Amino acid sequence: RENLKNEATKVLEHVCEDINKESYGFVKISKMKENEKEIRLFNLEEIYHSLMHLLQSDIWVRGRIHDIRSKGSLAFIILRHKLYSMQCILDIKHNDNDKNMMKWVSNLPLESIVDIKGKLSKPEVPIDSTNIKYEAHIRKIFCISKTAKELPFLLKDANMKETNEEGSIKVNQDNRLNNRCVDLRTYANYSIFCLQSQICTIFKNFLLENNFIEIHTPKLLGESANAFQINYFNQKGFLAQSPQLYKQMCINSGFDRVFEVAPVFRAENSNTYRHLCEYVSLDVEMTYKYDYLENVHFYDSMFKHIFTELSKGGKNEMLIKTVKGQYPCEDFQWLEETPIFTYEEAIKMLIQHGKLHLKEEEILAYDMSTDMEKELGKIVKASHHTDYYIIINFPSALRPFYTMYKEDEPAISNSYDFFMRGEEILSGSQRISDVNLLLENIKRFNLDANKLNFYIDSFAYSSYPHSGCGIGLERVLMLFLGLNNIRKTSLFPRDPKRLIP
Amino acid sequence: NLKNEATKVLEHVCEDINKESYGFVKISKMKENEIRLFNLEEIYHSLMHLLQSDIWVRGRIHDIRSKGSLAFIILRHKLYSMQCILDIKHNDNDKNMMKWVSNLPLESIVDIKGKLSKPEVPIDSTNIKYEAHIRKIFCISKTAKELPFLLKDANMKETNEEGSIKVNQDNRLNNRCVDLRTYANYSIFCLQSQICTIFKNFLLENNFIEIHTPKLLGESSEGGANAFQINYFNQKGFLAQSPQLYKQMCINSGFDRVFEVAPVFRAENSNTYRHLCEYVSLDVEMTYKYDYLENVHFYDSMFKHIFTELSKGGKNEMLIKTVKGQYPCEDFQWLEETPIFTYEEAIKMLIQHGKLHLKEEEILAYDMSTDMEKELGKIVKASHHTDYYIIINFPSALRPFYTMYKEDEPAISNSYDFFMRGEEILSGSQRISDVNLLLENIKRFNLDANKLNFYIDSFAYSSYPHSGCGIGLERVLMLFLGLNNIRKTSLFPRDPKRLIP
Repeated sequence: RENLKNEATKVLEHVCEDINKESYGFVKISKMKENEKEIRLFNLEEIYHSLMHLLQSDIWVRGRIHDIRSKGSLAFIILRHKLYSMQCILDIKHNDNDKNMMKWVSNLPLESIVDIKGKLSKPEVPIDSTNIKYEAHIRKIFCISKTAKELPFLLKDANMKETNEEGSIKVNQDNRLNNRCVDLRTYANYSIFCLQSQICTIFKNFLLENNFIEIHTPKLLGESANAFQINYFNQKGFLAQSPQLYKQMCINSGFDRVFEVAPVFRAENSNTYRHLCEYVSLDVEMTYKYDYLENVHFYDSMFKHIFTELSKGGKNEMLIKTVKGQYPCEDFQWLEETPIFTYEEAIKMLIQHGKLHLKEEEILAYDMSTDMEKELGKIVKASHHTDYYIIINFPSALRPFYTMYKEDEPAISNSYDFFMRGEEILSGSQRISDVNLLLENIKRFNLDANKLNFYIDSFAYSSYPHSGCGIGLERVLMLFLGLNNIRKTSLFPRDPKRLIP
Repeated sequence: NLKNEATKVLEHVCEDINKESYGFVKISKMKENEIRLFNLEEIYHSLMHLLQSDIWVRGRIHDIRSKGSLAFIILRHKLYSMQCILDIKHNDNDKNMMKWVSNLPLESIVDIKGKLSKPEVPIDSTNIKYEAHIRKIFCISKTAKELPFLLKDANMKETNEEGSIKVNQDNRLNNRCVDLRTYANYSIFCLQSQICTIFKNFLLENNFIEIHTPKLLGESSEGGANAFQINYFNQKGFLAQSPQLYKQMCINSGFDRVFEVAPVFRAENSNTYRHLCEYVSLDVEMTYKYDYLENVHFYDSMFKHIFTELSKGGKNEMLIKTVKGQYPCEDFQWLEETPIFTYEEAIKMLIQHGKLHLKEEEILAYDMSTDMEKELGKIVKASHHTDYYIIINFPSALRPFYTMYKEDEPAISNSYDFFMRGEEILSGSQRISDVNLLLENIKRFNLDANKLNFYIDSFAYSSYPHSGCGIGLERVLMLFLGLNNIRKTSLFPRDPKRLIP
């Protein structure tokens, strides 16, 4: 006798043809018509916000099967949607003792998408793991999308705060990035990329509220070292590392205040915890009336506003908490007055704390390393109790050709970097807005003016005094959350060894 | 020879503003014993307080007119202009001042101290109907070079009269930084920013998150023949033509509702009025409950909202009116309820009007050309009195491989194009959300599944029912305003013959 096993297989694979006559099965979306009319379908986010009309009668809810635990005549399903999860209970004493229904439910693979008809109620002791403290008691359950393939790893493992406690399964970065579409379902990763969207929104709205316009400038360039080359119709072209030339040309056109949110591309063969070959740059360029520090304080206000808005309200607080659950770090700290140090002051601080050793002969040409900048971050965290500060007045020889120098001390420039947790997030400067000084500085840097003619020519019919800055988006998010690797805040990271997915 | 003393007046450099009233001045020297500097936009908005005393205003010299003891400067900022008057009688009869002011090149940036008064008959050109009587005027940035063309010529509406004023597209784009100072071009790009803002805020208010996905690909997202190639550290890469694959992977990851505003790159060798090799795509992808038409109506409401917000009073109507002054065109029109045609109906309309000759069994095989789209637009404008409409139910064989076909009538698909002034602006569809059907369709289109495996694998652990769409930003703006060429709505256009600026 083997027809018993084939009948069981029929049960596991059961396709429901009428959801009015049946209580379980795989269903086509077209067949989901209850009493020839539309179903009022809820998602778990609506349920969470309403509860933490849904309690009067049976409701319909869709979600992904996060977990199923079979326990004889009971089965417990965790449904998941975004950051929200809810326990649903199948108890076949309440389902006409249909053993086939239980068998079919127990066989459902994790991550399958189901529509459940059931009644909500609040248990005595609610499940700690679900942030919805109600449970659905299942009357019907239909699967509209069945998981077709064994998962590359378990979400229970991918969600775990990483530990050495015996029996811990780590999912390593390579496996996660290789199966990114599964990795992104962890609660922390979903929350990270909502926070990324939030930073974009806050940035744009702050600038728009201050009378900026958004611009979009080309990434295919006729001229750029550390740039990807392309064949552009038998011309040789390059990918933009920055929209720097075009945003200045817009200021020279009278646009006054511009920003861009757009990809940039870097071809350095660098494999580190923080370098990406492709990332999103937030770029600002704007005029000033008489002092470029007018703009510096503006950019400072911008970041303080970003910090304030990320740390405020229910939604952002929950997103940050959810990240922290898997990746704990102390909350980001900033002051009402942002500390500003000159480069010379920062050097002298590092020498005073015994982190740096230079002759006075060498202090002019010294180019601060990235580790040294982290040491400054530690010093300033200890003395000023902040994770955010500003360095100004870098030596001119260490900054790009378009940086305006001080006319009293030409060796010193009107430049600035902002730091979060000891790492640079923003770089910018007052720009040379005199076409003749600009030509002089381009020759001073041994650059080819013929490859910059269009840019140079935008200064030849007057130029407003202006300044600007460029910001790494993924890096700001990484440093705000204290995450250990830039690949955690870029959706599909690009690095010299990763072109896929 | 007393001409040297006269040239010393023309090239005069002021050295103390307090004790003087004119001259070129470096920005540091601008210390009036601080200065309250106004721009013409602030003045326009306050007047249409500043009138109790003298004020300072900065601007570009758009026009300069001199005779006898009177001098007229039209000062410009963005789309605002104001007439300033130099009368020697109120300036101790200085003639050196008159000579120096009258020698200033057009486009020079000046700081003026003056008194604002409302004249009896204000100038027709200036939209600020107040005049500034010049108590002092200094020049902080002097035009260094003759302009490639006159802004008076570039601003004028084009007549086809022989010998008429006409600034060529070629010249404009080669000198984009001057071209962008015309009132209409400034207004065009403020309006492009407005579209981005309205689009993002509509989606955000509807619970979307913004995503950023890579433009460097290991494999061509679309057909490889129209993709730019690049060397990515010994690998063969391509520039993205669309973020299609990645936004679907995000939906497959549970993001539920996503949009991206980002560049795309396409390598077709076409030189037309509407094709660009690089442009900005507005991309949307989202789930639905039971019927993909839920999403279509949502996309429709999004566009109606954009039109509503563009067409309202205030800032936008001024921007649009300034564009229409040089490039006239009937207001964009749309109905309270958007007309929806099936593809078969649209074709039969074209047949009924004699534009097409097709037997019944040939209609689904016919691929509507861009010219035929415009003819259909004229028919629909005459019959439905609108510039905006929707076509659904395109034939499956004429749509991309990820388009879900109608199961009952497979030659037909659940797909849609939106149209503005008869031209396609939005394209999208219900997506195949079953990994096995997806593989079947990939084989049906003779595509290489190994080149899509990451994308394909994102469907193997369940897939929500979802749809999406792609929208060209520059093209929406062009069709809204009725402009004749896509190069008018891209800041630094890229086409097969233009890589510079």
